[PDB]
Amino acid sequence: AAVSALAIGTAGLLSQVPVVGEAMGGLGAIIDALTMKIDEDARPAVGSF
Amino acid sequence: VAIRSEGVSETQQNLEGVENAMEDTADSAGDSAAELETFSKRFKGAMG
Repeated sequence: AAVSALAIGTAGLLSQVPVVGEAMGGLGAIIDALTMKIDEDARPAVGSF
Repeated sequence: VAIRSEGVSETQQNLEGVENAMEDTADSAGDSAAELETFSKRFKGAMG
């Protein structure tokens, strides 16, 4: 009972938390395009030079 | 004189000997059950 409970505990959490690394990784990576567009607005200032 | 009683009164013991040896065979055969559930109820630890 207890070793199967431990086993299920580790199985349920490893199929969770580090897979759920997609949260920090995803919403971290998505900083890319939504910082990036400072470039698409950089060109308008060059147009204002 | 006790020529008859000595020969018969041992067999009444031998009877109980047969029965108690039978009980021994039954109780010892019970050893084949002793850890049986004891392994199978643990074994879902393997599957987990």
